[PDB]
Amino acid sequence: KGPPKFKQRQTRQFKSIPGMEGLGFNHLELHELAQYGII
Amino acid sequence: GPPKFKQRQTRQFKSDIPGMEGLGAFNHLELHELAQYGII
Amino acid sequence: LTQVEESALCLELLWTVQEEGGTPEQGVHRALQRLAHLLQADRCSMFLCRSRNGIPEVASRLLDVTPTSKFEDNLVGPDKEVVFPLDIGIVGWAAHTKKTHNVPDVKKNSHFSDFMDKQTGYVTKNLLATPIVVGKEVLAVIMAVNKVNASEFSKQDEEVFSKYLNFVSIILRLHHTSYMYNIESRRSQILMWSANKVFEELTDVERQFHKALYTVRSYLNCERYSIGLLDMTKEKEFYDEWPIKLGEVEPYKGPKTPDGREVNFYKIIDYILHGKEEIKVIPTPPADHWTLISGLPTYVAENGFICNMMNAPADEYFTFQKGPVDETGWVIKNVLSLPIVNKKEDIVGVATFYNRKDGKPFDEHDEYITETLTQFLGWSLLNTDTYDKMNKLENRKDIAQEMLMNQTKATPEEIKSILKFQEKLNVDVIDDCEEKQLVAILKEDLPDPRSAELYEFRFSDFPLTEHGLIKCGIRLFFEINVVEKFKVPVEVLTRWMYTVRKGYRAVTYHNWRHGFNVGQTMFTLLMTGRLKKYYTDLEAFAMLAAAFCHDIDHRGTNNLYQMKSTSPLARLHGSSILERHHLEYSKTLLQDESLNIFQNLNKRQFETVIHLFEVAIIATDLALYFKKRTMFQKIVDACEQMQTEEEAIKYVTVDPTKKEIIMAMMMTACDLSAITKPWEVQSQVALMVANEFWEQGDLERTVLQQQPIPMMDRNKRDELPKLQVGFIDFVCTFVYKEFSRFHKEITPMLSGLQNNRVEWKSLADEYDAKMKV
Amino acid sequence: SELTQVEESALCLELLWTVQEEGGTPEQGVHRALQRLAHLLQADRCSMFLCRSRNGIPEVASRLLDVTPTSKFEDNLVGPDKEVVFPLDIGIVGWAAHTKKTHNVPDVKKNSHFSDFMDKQTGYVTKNLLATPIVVGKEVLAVIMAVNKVNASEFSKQDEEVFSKYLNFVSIILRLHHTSYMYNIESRRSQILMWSANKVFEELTDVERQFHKALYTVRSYLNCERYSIGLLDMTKEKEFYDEWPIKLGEVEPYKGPKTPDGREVNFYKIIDYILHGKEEIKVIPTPPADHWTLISGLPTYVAENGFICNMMNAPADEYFTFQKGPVDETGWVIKNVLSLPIVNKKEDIVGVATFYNRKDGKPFDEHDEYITETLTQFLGWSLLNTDTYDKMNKLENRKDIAQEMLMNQTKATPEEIKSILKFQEKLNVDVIDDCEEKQLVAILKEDLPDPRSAELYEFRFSDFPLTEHGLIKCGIRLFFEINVVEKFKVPVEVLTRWMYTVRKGYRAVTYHNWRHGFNVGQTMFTLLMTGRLKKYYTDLEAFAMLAAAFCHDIDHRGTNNLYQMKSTSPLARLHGSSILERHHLEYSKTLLQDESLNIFQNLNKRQFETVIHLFEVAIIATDLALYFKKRTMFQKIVDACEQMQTEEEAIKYVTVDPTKKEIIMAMMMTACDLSAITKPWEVQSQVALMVANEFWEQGDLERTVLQQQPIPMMDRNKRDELPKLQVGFIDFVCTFVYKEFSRFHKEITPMLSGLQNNRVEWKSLADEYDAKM
Ligand SMILES: Nc1nc2c(ncn2[C@@H]2O[C@@H]3COP(=O)(O)O[C@H]3[C@H]2O)c(=O)[nH]1
Ligand SMILES: Nc1nc2c(ncn2[C@@H]2O[C@@H]3COP(=O)(O)O[C@H]3[C@H]2O)c(=O)[nH]1
Ligand SMILES: [Mg+2]
Ligand SMILES: [Mg+2]
Ligand SMILES: [Zn+2]
Ligand SMILES: [Zn+2]
Repeated sequence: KGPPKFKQRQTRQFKSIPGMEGLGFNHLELHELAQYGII
Repeated sequence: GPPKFKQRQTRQFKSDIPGMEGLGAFNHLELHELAQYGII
Repeated sequence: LTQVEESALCLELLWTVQEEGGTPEQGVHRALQRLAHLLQADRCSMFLCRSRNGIPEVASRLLDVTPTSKFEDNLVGPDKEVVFPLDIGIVGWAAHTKKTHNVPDVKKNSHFSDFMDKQTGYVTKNLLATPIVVGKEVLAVIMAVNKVNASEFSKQDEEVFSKYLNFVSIILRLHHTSYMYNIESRRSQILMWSANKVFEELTDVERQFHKALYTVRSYLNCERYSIGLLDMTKEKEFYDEWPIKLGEVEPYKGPKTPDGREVNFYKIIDYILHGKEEIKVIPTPPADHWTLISGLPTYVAENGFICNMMNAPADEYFTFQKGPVDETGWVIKNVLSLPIVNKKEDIVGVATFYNRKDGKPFDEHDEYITETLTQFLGWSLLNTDTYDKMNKLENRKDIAQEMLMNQTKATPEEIKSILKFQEKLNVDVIDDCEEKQLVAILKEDLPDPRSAELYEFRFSDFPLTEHGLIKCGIRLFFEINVVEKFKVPVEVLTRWMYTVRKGYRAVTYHNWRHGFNVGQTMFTLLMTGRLKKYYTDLEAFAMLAAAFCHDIDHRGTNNLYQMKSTSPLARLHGSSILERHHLEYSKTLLQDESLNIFQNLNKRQFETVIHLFEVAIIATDLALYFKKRTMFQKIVDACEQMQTEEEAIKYVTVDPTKKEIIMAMMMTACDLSAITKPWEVQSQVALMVANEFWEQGDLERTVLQQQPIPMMDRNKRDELPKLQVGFIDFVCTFVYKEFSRFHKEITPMLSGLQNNRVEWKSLADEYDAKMKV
Repeated sequence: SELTQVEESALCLELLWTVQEEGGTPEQGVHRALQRLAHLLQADRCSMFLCRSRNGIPEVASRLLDVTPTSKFEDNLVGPDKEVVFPLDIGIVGWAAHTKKTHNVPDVKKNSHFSDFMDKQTGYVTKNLLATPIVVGKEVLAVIMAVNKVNASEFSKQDEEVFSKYLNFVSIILRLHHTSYMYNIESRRSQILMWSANKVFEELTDVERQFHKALYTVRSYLNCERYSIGLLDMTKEKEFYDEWPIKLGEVEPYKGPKTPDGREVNFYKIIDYILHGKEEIKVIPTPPADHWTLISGLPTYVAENGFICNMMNAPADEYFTFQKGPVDETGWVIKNVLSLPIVNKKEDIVGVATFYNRKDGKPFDEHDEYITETLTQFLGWSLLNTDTYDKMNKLENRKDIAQEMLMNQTKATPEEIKSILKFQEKLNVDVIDDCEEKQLVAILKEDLPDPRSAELYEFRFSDFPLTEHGLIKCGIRLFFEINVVEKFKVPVEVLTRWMYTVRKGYRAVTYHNWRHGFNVGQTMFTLLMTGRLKKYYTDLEAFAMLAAAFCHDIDHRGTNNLYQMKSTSPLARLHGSSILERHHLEYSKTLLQDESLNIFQNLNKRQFETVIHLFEVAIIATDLALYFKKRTMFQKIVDACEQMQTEEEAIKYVTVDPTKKEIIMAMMMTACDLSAITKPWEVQSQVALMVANEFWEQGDLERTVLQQQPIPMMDRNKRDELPKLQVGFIDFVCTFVYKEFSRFHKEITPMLSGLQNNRVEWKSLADEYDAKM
């Protein structure tokens, strides 16, 4: 005959976050270190 | 002194399974010769 | 009391039981107010019972219940309730024993506590306590005190007491069961949503924890809560331990986790929900942070206890903020702090939940909900560790593959060895010359195909060196005129040929010479065998390129050895292991812009090239050929019955499937072409193949501890010729006879095979003469 | 009527007390309430019909029938096997439950809502009806009816009022039971989610093992007599050689059940959980169509459509052809079935879970569908963990393959070793090495360069008149010179292969090629020997120190750490700090892992741990930032050592503290790494030009691909600033190291002296540039 009526899955319940944007040496030496790529 | 505080619960959810031991083209004469040559 | 007013009053309490919406406190007030008139007593009370930190206690809920007194005055809010431990007071003793208690002369009782007496200024002399008990749990204790005009009370006083606490028990059981259902629904929803957000995707500790804690904010009835994540660095670098080991800096003293790490909160995510909802992520928070102002998060990190605190600023150990902290008037009242633990029991974070929305102190049920949430978050760290390990594996794989191309790719000196622009263009610095000049000079330098016998089926690579084989391969690519048609760069083509040469290992048989022999054989089939008629120029360009790279990076072992040794190749590719490896490496070589001979092709032409590469290289193995022999045989039989040649050409070329089958059989004929060579070449190549098989057999006998088959056994070396006869009669003869029938121009190829069999028969016969005596 | 009211109140009180008997059922209380209502309204056969919801549609079923005064409860109760089920759109009961209002019909024949099925079923005639639904929280629980008033033909208002009054209390008892049942349901659901999360995060495994773990753990909470799960084959696309017969017309195309995305419904595995007896569990791989789960079409229907199928009286259905008799020889008859699909992230059907008849005789309510749907959703989400496990396995295998291929390409071939260890031209021995080790040592020590010649011991050594093969020979000579090959019995062929592989690991970059590594190794040798620093270290430490000095810059790409950070290189993502230094250390240890390259093969395990730690310290120390951080500590060590007037006592002061030895080693490796500044003027000029050229190439490439302006040190357009800039490098970095080493040891005085000479020359070029302006 025919199949009985059945119910569809309730995927609407989980079908679908603030704050996630940022969530994922000597004083004289620093200039010369940046000059030579040491840092 | 500090107040008395509850101890963490780990024994109940600490907790082998049966049935897990096993849960992890050619012709008639060809089946022997394919072996001799390493074809399979 | 007469029976009629008793029945009317019973109906009144019956309608009282049916709340149909409302609060249980009103119904309990009504019964208690009725009881005093039935007991001729005053000041009945309720003492609701809770459990915090596993320690039970009682707290007053209704007080000064006297007949006809308005409810608002009798109800005691959470700000003015008094709490008794079960070892203090007759209420505590009754809750402990779960039995009805009635004692006169309370000053002579050993359990009576007078703290409420001095607190309220009221004196009690005769009392009656009876806890409401359901399911081994005491919900409330009902108290009736100070009988008027009499002492010692009465037995019928206790009888009507029990008969009205039956109504009280009905109301309290209803409310408690509804409350338990609500908290269980909240817990199930918390688990469900946390699971959904964890299984959304793979992320680190911070993002996963933030998603899980933000989604479930509606089910944690807390005004504010936060999570602080400790540093997980177990050991320090050598140079950071140099100042400590030298004694120049005093060793760290202070808070420490049970594993021994220093208590350093690297980030603290605050969820403020009481007014406007905000989420604040503070990396490396200061010690003045409102969560960290008290020592409770540090205490939890040091100890790992689930800390419940009611009236936290009233404590003396923890320096909780007595006044408002964020200048919004919000004041800490109740605190609950739990640790989140790694499988190895390390404390990863501390989750602190501040004062409850209802205003009541945290009881056993909120501890249950939050403990389940923190247990789930602790278990969820497998996904974070797997994410980190995935990133490490991917980076290491990319690094290893990059250092392989630098090693495999031909150096510019090797390119200049073939395309000698310098000695003939006087540029010597940059390849700024026109492609026409490069094509011309390479055409002069490359050897003549006719003199080298590159067009014949008898071609042997024995006289030539491997550099000569590279030059002959570039000449073969020039002969099909695909370099000018598809605008193949000359330097790129030379670099690709040299890289394919360097990709082949130094194994006994499957070296660069085998790859060049297969490529030259397929060039012979296309040109001398006249099999090009079914294929376009682009298809021919792909097949000679796939022919040259069919056995690329062959380790010298069979597919059976890959399966039996459980090599990474076998665990990566299920079937046709080495063929899929060769296809993958050829595609990897073609991905480079400096090596891609198919640079100047459309997307559809490149997709055709890749599909042809797949078909040609996968068809190399003999299992697929042994399975698909019959379909090629049927194609050949169908093409034999045609009256004219162009009808057969159209019949083959209309269906791409038949072209694929013919290409697959051409691959099979090419990788087995060494049989069709003259005897002076076939003998050498057969000894090479046998030596490779014997080396594999030695590997099987030594490593796998298995006895090899007679093909790969050294001790059966004198059985080599007869096996070769079988190898001719079982594998090669079918494809070569079918191709001889298909094209008469391939007749010499098959013919050569027939000769080699004659020789391999004679070498067998001598053995039969040697073993006979 | 005073006695009447007293009796009614007492009877209602007893009816409410009956809920307090633990271990009973609410049906007893409802039955006694029904027998008293009938007595009250003078009626017979009062009935209660419960309400259920299956497949999303509501229905009513029999729970209490033929209730009359003085009637046995057990006879009036109707079991689950005799209950009659009516949909809401049929029957007076259905409309009473639909409207959620009181329905009093005096003549049942005048209503089109009448259903006579119960009249025909038992041969009873019905003429009067009064029906009420029990509605709390906007949900219907049961429908209560009084039928066939014996002494009247009509139910009056007073009768309806008494009806409402008594089923208010009936509603109270039903609300209590319903709240308890829903609490139990949510507790089971939360436990299922909790345990499934425990088992999923326990380990990263495949689909089968993970699903089996989760299902066997939540076994106790499914509350079903038997259930199974059948997993479909997820292979979506066929191989080309398996598609050839389809496209040739040889084999007819498939026609049958198909998964909605388009796949073939092929249950490739079934796991049966038997719970009615012996707790048997079976795994059927490749189950047949005769399997009792698959004998009916329900699992195939669920795979084809993705519905949730709730079936009561399954064998009575005509569509699915369920088994009417016992399924197995053991007596078990399928009664109620609940089948649900498991759904992937892309909404594909992965498995079908089928739950058979409940432990009690009742059918599957909506709450069991709720619980099982939550379980299947959790499994479908954990499919992400399974997919990540497979992707991790593929990544690990691909990384292993790439590393093996790279090691084969990098390792020195036997021909290259034969160019240094000429075993044949001197011993007349075949390729197979059966020679004694001492013979190999003797014949290698005659073919290596003279240490006293070529100034291998001096600070003025220049590699310009030496070819790179000569550099390899000189390095093996250096290893022979510190007397570690015989002391630690390392193999000679292993040492030669290790050094040739180390040379081949260095790329062809302008400055950081193999010559830089050899110069640093040679400078380490001279600092140890000529600089007299060997007195601070043991022979093993000198061995590991030389080996770390040679590999300190292995596989250098010509770009510094800043370019690794800015371009987001895989090295930068894998290693956070000291990117290139950690890469060099990792690759050196990878080279040492192979037994044919393990130069530390024959030493103890503790010695190997010490050697690995020294390797790490020495290689990481070449990061210049670390040198700028620990230079002060080295200065303090030198200042402390300067004050002692005895050499032995300074040696003792350094030796007993391993931290001091490590600090001195780190600056020894830094002093070696910058040794080119101490070379004579021609060598320094050429090497400085090479360094500047490499920096200019890095700057040009940085500008080309990063779109960033290079610093003037790496900018080509500032090439005329090379002299002046160089003096800054002399005044800022190198002078501290060499001045403190000259203070610490007078024998390292020449190095600093050479530096000062260079500082003159780079000044003479600098001032001239100021004259050029
Ligand atoms: N003010 C007040 N005190 C009460 C009431 N009911 C009981 N108490 C007292 O509060 C006390 C708390 O501790 P106990 O158990 O010793 O004894 C209890 C009585 O003495 C009440 O309704 N009002
Ligand atoms: N034999 C019998 N029939 C009943 C009893 N109670 C109700 N019914 C009838 O059963 C019927 C089922 O369908 P309806 O809703 O039309 O109406 C119901 C009544 O007419 C009972 O106690 N015994
Ligand atoms: Mg091959
Ligand atoms: Mg370096
Ligand atoms: Zn091949
Ligand atoms: Zn260096």
